[PDB]
Order: sequence, then C-alpha cells, then structure tokens
Amino acid sequence: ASATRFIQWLRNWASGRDLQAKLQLRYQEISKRTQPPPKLPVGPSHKLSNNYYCTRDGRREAMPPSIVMSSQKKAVSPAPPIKRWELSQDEPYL
Amino acid sequence: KVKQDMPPVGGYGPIDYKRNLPRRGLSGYSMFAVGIGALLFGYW
Amino acid sequence: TYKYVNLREPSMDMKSVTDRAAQTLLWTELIRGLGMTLSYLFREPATINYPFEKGPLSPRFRGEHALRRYPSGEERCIACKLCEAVCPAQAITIEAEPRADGSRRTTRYDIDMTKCIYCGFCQEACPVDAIVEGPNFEFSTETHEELLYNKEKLLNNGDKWEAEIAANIQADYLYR
Amino acid sequence: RPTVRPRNDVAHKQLSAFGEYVAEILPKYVQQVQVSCFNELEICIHPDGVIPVLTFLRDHSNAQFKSLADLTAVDIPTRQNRFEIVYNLLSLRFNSRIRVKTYTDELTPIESSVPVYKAANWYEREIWDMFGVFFANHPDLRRILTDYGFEGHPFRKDFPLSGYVELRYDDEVKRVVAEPVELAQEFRKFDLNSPWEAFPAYRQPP
Amino acid sequence: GVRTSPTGEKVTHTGQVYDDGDYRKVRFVGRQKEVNENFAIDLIAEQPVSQVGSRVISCDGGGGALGHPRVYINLDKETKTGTCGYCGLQFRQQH
Amino acid sequence: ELLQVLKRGLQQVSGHGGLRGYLRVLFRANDVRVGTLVGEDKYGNKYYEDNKQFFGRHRWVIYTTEMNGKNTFWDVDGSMVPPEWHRWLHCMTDDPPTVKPPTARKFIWTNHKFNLSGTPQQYVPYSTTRKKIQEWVPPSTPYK
Amino acid sequence: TSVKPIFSRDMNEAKRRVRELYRAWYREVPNTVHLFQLDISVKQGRDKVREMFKKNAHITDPRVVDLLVIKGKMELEETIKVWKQRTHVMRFFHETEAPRPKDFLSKFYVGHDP
Amino acid sequence: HQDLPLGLMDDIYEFSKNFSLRIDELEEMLTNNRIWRNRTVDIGIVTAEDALNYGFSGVMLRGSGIQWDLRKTQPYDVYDQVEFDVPIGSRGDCYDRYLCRVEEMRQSIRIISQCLNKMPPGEIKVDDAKVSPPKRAEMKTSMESLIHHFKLYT
Amino acid sequence: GEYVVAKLDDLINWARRSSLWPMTFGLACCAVEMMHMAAPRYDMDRFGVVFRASPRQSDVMIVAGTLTNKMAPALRKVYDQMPEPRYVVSMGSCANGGGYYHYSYSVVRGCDRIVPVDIYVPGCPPTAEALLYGILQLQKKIKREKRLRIWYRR
Amino acid sequence: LHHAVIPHGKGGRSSVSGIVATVFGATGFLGRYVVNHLGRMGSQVIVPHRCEPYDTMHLRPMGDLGQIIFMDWNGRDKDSIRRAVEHSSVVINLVGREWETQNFDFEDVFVKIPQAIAQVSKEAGVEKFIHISHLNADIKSSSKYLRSKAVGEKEVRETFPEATIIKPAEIFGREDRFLNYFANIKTVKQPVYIVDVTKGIINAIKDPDARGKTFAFVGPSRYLLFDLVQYVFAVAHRPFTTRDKVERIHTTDKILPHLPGLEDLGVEATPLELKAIEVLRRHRTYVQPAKTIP
Ligand SMILES: CCCCCCCCCCCCCCCCCC(=O)OC[C@H](COP(=O)(O)OCCN)OC(=O)CCCCCCCCCCCCCCCCC
Ligand SMILES: NC(=O)C1=CN([C@@H]2O[C@H](COP(=O)(O)OP(=O)(O)OC[C@H]3O[C@@H](n4cnc5c(N)ncnc54)[C@H](OP(=O)(O)O)[C@@H]3O)[C@@H](O)[C@H]2O)C=CC1
Ligand code: SF4
Ligand code: SF4
Ligand code: SF4
Ligand SMILES: [Zn+2]
Repeated sequence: ASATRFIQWLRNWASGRDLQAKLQLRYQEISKRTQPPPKLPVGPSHKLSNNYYCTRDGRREAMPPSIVMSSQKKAVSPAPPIKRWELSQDEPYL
Repeated sequence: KVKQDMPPVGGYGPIDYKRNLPRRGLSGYSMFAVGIGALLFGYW
Repeated sequence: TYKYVNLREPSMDMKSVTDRAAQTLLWTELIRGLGMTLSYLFREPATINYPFEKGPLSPRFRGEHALRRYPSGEERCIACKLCEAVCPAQAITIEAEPRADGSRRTTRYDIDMTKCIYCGFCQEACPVDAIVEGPNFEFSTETHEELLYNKEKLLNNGDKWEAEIAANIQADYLYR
Repeated sequence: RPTVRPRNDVAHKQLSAFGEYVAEILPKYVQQVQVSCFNELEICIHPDGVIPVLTFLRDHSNAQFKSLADLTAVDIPTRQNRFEIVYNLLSLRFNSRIRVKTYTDELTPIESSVPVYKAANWYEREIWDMFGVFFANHPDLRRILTDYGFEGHPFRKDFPLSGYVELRYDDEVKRVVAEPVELAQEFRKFDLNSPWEAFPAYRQPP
Repeated sequence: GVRTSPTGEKVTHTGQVYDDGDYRKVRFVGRQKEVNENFAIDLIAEQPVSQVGSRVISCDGGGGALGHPRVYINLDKETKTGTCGYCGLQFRQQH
Repeated sequence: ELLQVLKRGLQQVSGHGGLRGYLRVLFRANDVRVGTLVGEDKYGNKYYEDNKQFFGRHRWVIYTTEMNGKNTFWDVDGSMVPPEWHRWLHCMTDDPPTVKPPTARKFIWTNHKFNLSGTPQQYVPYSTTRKKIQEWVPPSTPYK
Repeated sequence: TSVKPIFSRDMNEAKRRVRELYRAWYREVPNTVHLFQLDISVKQGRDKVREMFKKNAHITDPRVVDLLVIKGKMELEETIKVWKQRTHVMRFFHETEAPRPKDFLSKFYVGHDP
Repeated sequence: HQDLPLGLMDDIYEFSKNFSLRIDELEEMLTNNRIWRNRTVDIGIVTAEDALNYGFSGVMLRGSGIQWDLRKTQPYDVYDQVEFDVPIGSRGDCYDRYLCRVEEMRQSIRIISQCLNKMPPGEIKVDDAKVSPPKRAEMKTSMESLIHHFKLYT
Repeated sequence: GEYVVAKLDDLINWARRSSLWPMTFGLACCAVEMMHMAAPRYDMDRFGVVFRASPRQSDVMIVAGTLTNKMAPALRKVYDQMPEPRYVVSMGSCANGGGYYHYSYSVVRGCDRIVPVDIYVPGCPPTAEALLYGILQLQKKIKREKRLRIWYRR
Repeated sequence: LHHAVIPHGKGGRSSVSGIVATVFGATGFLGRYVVNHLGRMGSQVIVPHRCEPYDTMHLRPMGDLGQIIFMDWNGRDKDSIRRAVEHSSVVINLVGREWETQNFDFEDVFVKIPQAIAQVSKEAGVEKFIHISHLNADIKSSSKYLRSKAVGEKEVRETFPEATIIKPAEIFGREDRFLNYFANIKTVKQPVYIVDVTKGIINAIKDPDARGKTFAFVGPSRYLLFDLVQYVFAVAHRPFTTRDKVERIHTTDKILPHLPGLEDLGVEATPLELKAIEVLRRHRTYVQPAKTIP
C-alpha cells in the first residue's frame, strides 16, 4: 500500500491487472482483534413445558433393519433413473 | 438480545469468481511485421 | 448443473492461424508469464520479522498446558479424572487421595506432551476450568525427557501464564 | 422435529422392492435381504455367489452398479465364520448404493472379484494383510500395508493393539532390529459400558 | 510450605522427596528439581471464614460461569465451618 | 517521488537517534522501521506499532539487551516476551497491558522466565507420588 | 466336516508344494547372502530355513499347510525381489536378544513368568 | 464445537473478495504455458469406463466426462440449497483434471459467497444433551446438565 | 592462544548456524506446517535455511511426521549418509514419542529410537512459527559449541 | 536392596535391571558397546564425558527415556569424579589413549586417572569397580603404554581391593585400531572380539565371585603376526602411527593360565574368522584362514 505511483503503474502493467484494488496483504479492513461479547441463542429444546424427552428422542426411534427376505410383476431398479444434468447458463464453456 | 456472528443487513457485496484473463498484444500480422521491419533495418 | 473446462475449436482462418504461429515462434505467452513474476518482484513481500514480529492468533489457540487456581490460590483441580477419561491419546495420568485438610486433590497429574495431540478435549471436559491449553507455543526442548510434564511443571505453567490465560478465557467463555 | 433425523419412506420402499427383485433373480446365492431404518440395502449371500451376484449387479440393465466404492472385512470371533466380507457398490445410472455381504473363516478361500471390478485388486490385498483372508485367483496377492516380514494380521480382534515386536536402532549390529514389545506406560483399558440398557428396540430374546 | 530433607532436597506439596539411598536423585545432579512454591493447602488456609445469616449458603467459586458447579452448604453444625467441596472456602452462620 | 522515498529513508536514521542507533537496530533486528512506542516492560523489551503496515507487521518488539542475568544483545528469544504483552503482540487482543492491565493475583510469577532448556535450570521430570508398599524392617537385636 | 480346499486336496499334494518351496528357499540362500552382503554363512542361512520348516512338521491339515506355503512363497518373493532390506532378512536370527532362561531355576530367579 | 467468533465472517468475506484474482495469476503461469501443456496434455488418459471400474471418484471421474458429483447427486447438509457448476473434462488427461481443479476453486468461492449471505441464526449443535454436551454455564448450575456432561466425556 | 581459539570457534559456529541446509523427511501432516515455514510469511530462506537440500548436502534432518516400522530403516539410511556435522530436529508428537499412534503395532514410539535428536518441537502439528522457534533454538545450540577449544585441551 | 534397584520386567529396554553404572571413557571404542549392553536391559547409565556433547549423540538411542545421564568431568578434578559416582552401584573405568598428548601422557591416563576414580569411588561407598588393564601389561616392557598399564593395575588393586581387573588382548571390531590398523598400512597374537569383551564386563557386574579377581580376555586362537596380517589383506582384497603403537603390535600376547578368562564368566570366545569380513568389508575396492598356533 506504500508503493510509489511509478511502481504501482509498473507492476499493474506487467501483470495486466489492477493489483492495487485487491492487494493480497491485509490492512485496516480486517475486523478488530477485540470484539464485544456475544450472547448466543438457545435451541428448540430450551422450553419449560411441553418438552418431554420421549417426544424428541432421536436415538430411541432407531429400529433394527427390516428383513425383506430370509432363508429362515414389473421389473424394478433401486431408484428411478437419474435425470440428465443441465448445462450451466452462468458460463457453459471456459 | 441475541448477538452472534451474522452477515450485514442486506448481505455482502458481490464477489468475483469467473476467470478473467484479458486479451493483450498485437495480432500475429503486426508482430511479424515489426520483426521483419527490424531485420531489414538491421541488414541495411 | 455443469460446464465444460476445455471443449473448444480454434478458428482456422488465416488471421487466427497466423496468430498461433506468432505465439509459437515469438513465445508471446511465455513472455506474458515473465510479466507476472516481474509484477511480484515489485510487490511488498508478505514476510514478517520473526521473532520481533509474531503471526496473529486468537484467544481459542491451543498451546502449552497449564493447571489453574482460584483467586484464593487454591488449586481448581479436584481430581475428577474427566480429562484423563476423555484424552484421545491417553496422555494424562492422575492419582489422587484426600489432602491433609480432607480436600479432594491430585497427588499425580502428568501430561506426556509427546503423546498429546493438542486437541483441547481435556479443557472442554474439565468442570472447573482447572486444566487449559495456554497461549504459549515456544517451548521446544533439547531432550525428550523435558516434555514429560508432572504436576509441579504444570502448576508452574499456570502461575507463569495465568495473566494471559485468564484474559483469553474472559474473551471466549461466552462462546463455550 | 428439529433434533430427530427425518425418515424417507419413498426410498425405503424402493430399496425394499429392489431387494426382493434381487432375491427372486439369484435364489441360488441370496440368504438374506434387509433395509436399515436409514435406507441402506444389504444383500447377504453365500460366498459361492460372490462372482455371480457382483456380475449381475454390475451388468444388469436394472442395476448397473458400475462402481465398487469399498471392499472390507469385519472380524467377529464369536461366529463360526469369523470374517464378514463387505462390498459397497454405487450405481450412477440409478443414483443408488447397495451392500453385498458374505462370510469366510481363516482357512476357506473367497473368490477374488478383480474380474468384476479392477478396484478390488488392492482392497483384497489389504484384507489379506489385515485379516488373513485368502482370495483365490488374485493377480498378485501379497501384503500391502504392513512391514515386510510382519507376522500376523493386525485387524483381527484377538491381535493385540501394540503388537508383539517393536523396532529400534542397535549400534552393535549397525541396523534396525526387532525385539519383543515392552511399553514404558501400558495402555490403560477402560470399562465404559453402562450396566443399564440403552436401546430397548434392539433387545435380544433372553 | 517448601521444606527440605536432611539431604538438601526440597519436599513437594504432595510430600514427595527421594530418600538417602535412592539412586534416582542422580537425575537432578547438574540440574534442578522443579517444585511449585505456592502450596494450595497453605493458601486456602489463609482465607477468612465468611459469616452468613442463613442455615444454607451456596458457593459457585466466584466469577459466575467461570467458577465451579454451584453447590449448597449446610451450616447447622455449630462446632465447625461449612467447607465448599470444590474451592475450599469456609462459611459459618452468624449468632 | 524518489526524493520522498529517500527522505523517508533518511528520517529513519534520525528516528532511531542517529547513525549509531540506526545501525544497532539494523544489526540486532534486521529492521530499521520507526514505529510508535506502545510501552516498555519491566525487563526492558520495548513494544512498537504502526497501523499503516500490513496485518502482522503492524506490531513488533525490540527485545531488551539483558534479561535475568543473560546477555541478550545478540541472543534474542521469542519466549522473552512476558505473558501480559504476549497477548498484545500475537493480536489475541487489541489493548496493550498499559491500557488494560492484567488482573493481579498473589501467586502469579513476578518475574517471567524464558525457555530454560539446555541450561542447569531445565525441568527434569520425576514421579510426584510417594512409595506405595512398605517393606518389613527386621529387628535390630539378634535372636535366631 | 466337508470343506473347500485352497490348493491341495490332501496331505500328499500339500507335501509336494512344501518340498518345492524348500527347494526354492534352499537355492535362494546363496544369492541372498551375497546380494544383501550378510555376515552369516550359507550354511547358517540354510540351517535357518530348515529350522523354520521343521517347526511346522506336525501339521496334518492340508488347508493349514497350503496357507503356510502361500506365506512362505510371499516371504520368498520379498527376498528375491529385494523388497526386504538387510534388516528384514536378518530379523530371523535375533542377534540382539539375550537368550531367555529355559530351566525352572533360571526362570525362578528372574521373575514370575512360566 | 463452538459458534463463529464475532467478526470472522467479515474477514472471510474480505479474503474471498480478492481470491479469484489469485486464481487468475496462477492461471497466467500455467494454463496457456506451452511447457505446462507439454507436461500435462494427453498425459495419463483414463477412459470413462476404466475410471468407473477401477473405482475412481471425484475429478478422476469428471476429467473423463462422467457427470458425477456427490454434492449434487447425493447431497448432504445444506448443499442442495447452494448453486454451483460441476466442471467436466473432455479428454480425461492431466491437463483437463488440472483445469477441473482450478475451476472447482472458482466454484468454491461462489458457494462461499452464498454461505456468507445465507448464514442463519440459532444454536450450532443439536439441542439433545444425551448426544451433544451442554453449555458450560448449564453444566455448572443444572443437575441434569452436569450428569450429561460427566457421562458424555467419560 | 586461548583468544585465537575462542575466535576461531566463534567463526565456524557462526558459519554453520548461519547456513543450515535442511533435509526434510515430510512423512505426514507435520510436513505441511514445514511447508508453511518455507512459505512467504515466515520465509525460512531469509535465515539462510534453503528450502530443500539433497541428503549429501544437508546439515540438519527434520523428521516431520509419523515414523512407521516400515519406514524406519530408510530414515536411518539417510541419516548415515549425511556429512557431518549433522543435526536432527524432531517435529511433532508422532516423531517426538509416537503421539496419537503411540500404542500402534506399526509405529516407532519416537524417532529418537532410530537417530539421535537435537531438538524436540512439540505440537500436533507445531505451528510454522513454533518450528521456526525450534530452528532458531538449534542455531543457539550450535553457537554454544566449543569444538576447537576442546580439541586443544586434548 | 533399596526398593528402586530391585530388577523388574523381562530384561528389555523398558525393564529395570537394577544396575546403576558410571562408565568413564564411555565415548570411545569399548565404551559404546558397554553402554549399549547396559541400556539394552534397562540399566541407569551415567556417562561422564570430557568431549563435546555432539560427540556423545550416538549414545542417546541406547537407553529408554531417562536411563542415560550425561555429566561433565575432568580427569584431574576429584570433585567432578565424586559427582558422577556417588549415586552408583558400579563404576567402570574405560579411560585410555593409544598415544600421548601434550596434556595427558600415559602416566596420567593409565595411572593417575584410574587411581583417582578408584579412590573417589571407594570413599563414596561404591561396591563394584571394574578396571580395564591389558594382557601384556608389564613393568619391564619396551612400550611405555604397557609399562604404565602395569603400574596402574597395581595402584587400582591396592586402592580398591575388591576391584575387578580385566586384561584383554588386542580387541578387534568395526571401530578397532587393530584390524583397521593393518588395513590402513617372531610375534604371536591372540586377539579377542569386542562383543566378547563387553559380555565379559557385563557378566562380571552380575557375578559376585568376580569381585577382587583379575581376568584375562583372549581370543580362541593364537596367530603369527605375519600370518594374521596376511589374512587381513586377503579378506580386504588388498594386494599383499607412533613408535609405541608398533611396540605393542610386536609384543607377543602373554599366556597367563593362572587367571580366569572369558570362559569363567560364561562368554564363548568368538573366532576372528567369523568377524573379519564384518570389519574389513569397508576396505574392499568393489579366503584361506590364517594358520593357528596350537
Ligand atoms: C527478409 C527475410 C528475412 C529472413 C529471416 C526471417 C526470420 C524471421 C522469422 C522467423 C523467426 C523465428 C524465431 C526463432 C526463435 C525460435 C522459434 C522456435 O523454435 O520456437 C518454437 C519452440 C518450439 O515450439 P513448440 O510450441 O514447443 O512446438 C512446436 C512443434 N510442434 O518453442 C520455444 O523454443 C520456446 C522457448 C522455450 C524456453 C522458454 C524460456 C524463454 C522465455 C523467455 C525468452 C526471452 C526472449 C529471449 C531474448 C534473448 C536476448 C538475448
Ligand atoms: N581397544 C584395545 O585394543 C584395548 C583397549 N584396552 C583399554 O580399554 C579402554 C578403552 O579402550 P578404547 O575404548 O579402545 O580406548 P578409546 O581411546 O577408544 O576410548 C578412550 C576413552 O577414554 C577417554 N579419555 C582418554 N583420555 C582421557 C582424558 N585425559 N580425560 C578423560 N577421558 C579421557 C576418551 O574420551 P574422549 O572421547 O573424550 O577422548 C574415550 O572415552 C582403555 O583403557 C584401553 O587402554 C585394553 C586392552 C586392549
Ligand atoms: S489436548 Fe487432547 S491429547 Fe492433549 S492432554 Fe488434552 S485431551 Fe489429551
Ligand atoms: S484437571 Fe479438571 S477434568 Fe482433569 S481431573 Fe482436574 S478437575 Fe477433573
Ligand atoms: S504429530 Fe500431529 S500433525 Fe504431526 S504427523 Fe503426527 S498427527 Fe500429523
Ligand atoms: Zn466453592
């Protein structure tokens, strides 16, 4: 950021870019190293009522595998065939 | 009042990502012309 | 959604073919690359002047361990062994017994700093903020034995670094 | 419910239908088909059916599992056939995954699946190295991860964590030597299991 | 409370010190035995007893969430103080 | 501008107190920049800042030439920075201990020590527990 | 009690593979000593090969014999192709191990192990 | 484990604003360099069918024209809520995989820009203390919290 | 004469510590932090520590990562090939004492079982700065040498 | 036994052998083998060194963490000797030099220094003392090295009467100055292997009957010096110093049947034919055994 006008012009010309607008060295734009204290929010289970654990217990809703066939009609695929991808409209080609 | 890291109201400004390699220089015709002109001046 | 990175057809007009011939014979794109390294030569380097200047760090930084006290000077650690239990590397070894005043305190608190992975799980598990990873990262030693910390070494680290440790905890404890 | 993983009945039904589809087509080899509560389809087969079942899943027009994501083994010492061999396959055409499992013991060879997937070459070498399962007709079966001359198969449940030998440099012989393992600090075994049952849904009949 | 043994070695707060015939003290020759001089047992014994006007008092160790888990201490016995099990601070009921 | 560049180079010689002071910092720290003095610690280390430098070079310390009886004119160590300035120098905070002093505790070290490895003050580990099993001591009198 | 074989249907064919492996190991020893510049003799190397073969002389299961030959052939390939280094070849001889006591009294004096 | 410290997203934005220029400089050194192309073009050609059967994944597939990216076909977390393009090669060589990786760097910036704008409020770990440890302030006041903290860390 | 020997010792010590050419055994993640020490922010080359040196031209070996049993003979071979004086810097917990993998069947519990070690850098990984601190600590160790002084009292 | 020196473990690197040994002259040829064998079994080794710490680095990998301890010492300073030995159960003296120097002649290194270590060790209550002398030590030798050895062997015996004195013939090994000496170029020689000498020293520490005894460590066979030197050239494929060193080489190795040898300590002497290649391989530029006197 302290480079002379000539040196700024020289390196801009050699690179073909406006290097001064996107310097890779950080100056004052960074955020201050001392910040005000946070006050973080709480989750949906922070309630005083209507909040029994048995109604929100994910682990106890897990089940053993469903056995569809044990040793003791239209054809099907594991899922529908995947759909063709669409070419990008942002920039289809490099 | 809750305070956590959040984007500014209205979001951040646009960020560039697409390749930007500008075109520079003369055409092949002009470059050969300068080269050949330099040779002829030197020969002379 | 997808894009092609290299699906293109060069033009085969004379102007285009002559453009590519000139690039081949005059090395134009090589000369262009020279321009970019030239631009860097005149940029200010990113190097900092270590050890007179230091790379920036945050209050969460996980460095050398220390054992902390209450303001009265009493040890915070009450030999609960949660740190030992959680330690992914089994780097902590603890023995405890009733102190002469009946207090629940450790008689051994070792951290093998060459087993430790500096993960910070011990300071998460501690219920009393007794064991922390401090901000010091400049404690390399000339021998392996010097990195086998016992309770005396760790208490001395706490007394040595408490001024900074307490301030760092003050900055980050509302995130925990 | 914010903290509970949502179910997907459409995928569960689709995978159940395809599981039956496979069982009907290869009854010679399929022993069990199950779909887990998070929608993963497992086909358990007799080990004779490795090549036929994998070939069908790779090549059948209604399957097209062209990608072997992974092939590994699990050691379960309480079983008569302690080693469970697991194939995880991916079908790009149908955007689906499937798991094929079979079994073997320390002395029974499994047919190498390199003919079906070239990916299997190194995966089967790793299984041989870590579990000692021999694969028949492998193009080049040999250790891959352990040191040369290493004795035993480390990933077996009865192989000790720290092994039997350790290395150091010995100045008298001017080379690295192997010696029986001694540890300055023994690894501390922890008994962590709670004596109270956690998951009634998985309780076994008494 | 760093006391020293007859052989000159400092005694730690855990009471450790190599005895006379122990070869292991050779490790300190040409170096030093690291000892922390601030004995927490002697430091907590300096704090005064807090006089309170209730049968039950609570201690979180000070500093709110920066202290220890909050515990409640009964002060019914009049022949001794109530001691916090976490930080060692003492309490006594007035009158 | 080349004259302004050269004038600034000359102003560093005067900013360091003359040629001798300019050369001392050039050879001690390989740096002749002039900053603003933020403060000095009890060991003699001096702390400077220049917010016009890029992040990382905007704060630095010129180490004291003697610390705890050790000549540090040429032998400077990163561990000579005391904890209260350590936080400021590594940008863990914005405020130096001259503006926001650390909390005082009786048990905190009054004198910072640098890395003591390789010296007679080095740490030597040892077991902190007492002997576990007591052996029987035979009687001192004879009677077999 | 009916099992799928590895290579051999019975002990008779297993023993044929064992002998072929022994011949390959026997003939390889002179090259190994020279290639790895070992400080043992060819007799010492061939004695070790016999010692390694003899410790498995009690196997009556053709499947176990088959795996032993498979592992022995793997061990030979590593040596012939110089995937092993000097340290790997010389590990068979344990020249930094002090001979552990054998009789009851010697074991009684040193510790508690059997 | 923890929420973002205040001021971090501002600095990520500042980093991201300038990064595509850094990618451009890297491209100026390699993308059209004839030496770079001679070293990479037509080197290590892998066909689409060989890539799938050998178990390849990622750019090793996309370099050969296979249209596959798990962030699109089998999305996880919130990847279905961001927009981005999957780079695809045409020759299946080292040069095309180099171009894919460079372009994927640009698409990562595009995604990062969207994450910064769409970052929502709320807690950052599941509010189920039988899985995720409670906050330290809760652990030091509430009995259930202390028990669950104790058991989760032992 | 003691004044001449003391000055000659200082000269050779200064040259050897001002020109440390490292051979990096980049075995695992600790190698990445070594890369960041060579990178622009810390620029180890500005201390006279060249980026990379062949074993026959190196003065210091940096063991940056886990040393497995399979790898140990190779590392010892390279150490034996280094011309003297040679120094070894052990970087990170794995190299220092096995670290996270201390109890594995396949890992050397500290590279100091294979080679003599001059400096131990703690961390998993040590920061690039912490490694630089260790290198500067190795330099001070070399500054303490008195090889010619001890030679002339033989 | 004090509780800290009761042996534990299986005799490996992390075991406790119960030996606390100070090894003087540990940084030379014989020292490195002795320290290696002590550290192999988990002994506490104290290494007093005169040289740079850089020259002690090869000893560090020889012991588990903490078992090798280094100290500065000076042969002329009894305070430094006392610091090194006062915590030990055994003191081993391997100090010596094959040549004289301006600061240390043979009388200083083979008489004064051994006497100082023996006396200080005696005062400090050290129970075991192992002193290396020489097979051809002789008060009337033509070599001043061997004359000083005989004087020092006498001084150590009277100063530390329980000392174990070991008298090895010329020792050969990778770092010797015997086979290497010939390779870098009337009398019968009986050279002994380096590892046999080490095993003998280690067994002497553990043998209570070794206290107060004098041993002679010799090789299994006797050779004519000419035939031996011829053999060395053949092994090295080589086509077939100080004046004092030449005297010792030309001294016929004494036969001393009245002293116990390696056999009395449980060590089987190693023939020179099994180990010459190991030593002499480095001398080849990329064999009929020598005739043995019976
Ligand atoms: C009037 C009638 C007059 C008659 C005479 C007229 C003649 C004029 C017209 C002809 C001009 C010819 C120019 C001669 C230069 C050499 C040309 C050349 O060979 O370049 C091509 C060469 C190979 O090309 P490539 O793309 O790799 O493959 C092509 C094969 N299929 O590619 C290369 O060689 C590239 C070089 C690789 C090394 C790169 C490092 C150098 C880059 C910096 C160069 C700086 C410029 C040099 C200045 C020197 C100053 C002393
Ligand atoms: N090797 C042989 O052929 C035989 C040797 N011996 C005896 O065995 C012992 C060792 O043999 P070897 O190992 O070959 O001898 P080395 O020369 O190889 O080792 C000599 C040791 O003595 C130390 N030393 C020498 N002079 C002094 C001194 N003035 N002050 C302090 N330390 C000193 C050296 O330390 P530094 O490295 O610091 O110089 C080194 O550690 C000697 O007593 C030798 O006479 C006996 C018979 C045969
Ligand atoms: S930082 Fe992690 S590995 Fe190190 S002591 Fe703490 S819990 Fe154990
Ligand atoms: S440091 Fe904390 S977690 Fe570890 S034993 Fe002490 S009180 Fe428990
Ligand atoms: S010490 Fe940590 S960072 Fe370094 S190699 Fe080991 S695990 Fe990776
Ligand atoms: Zn309290």
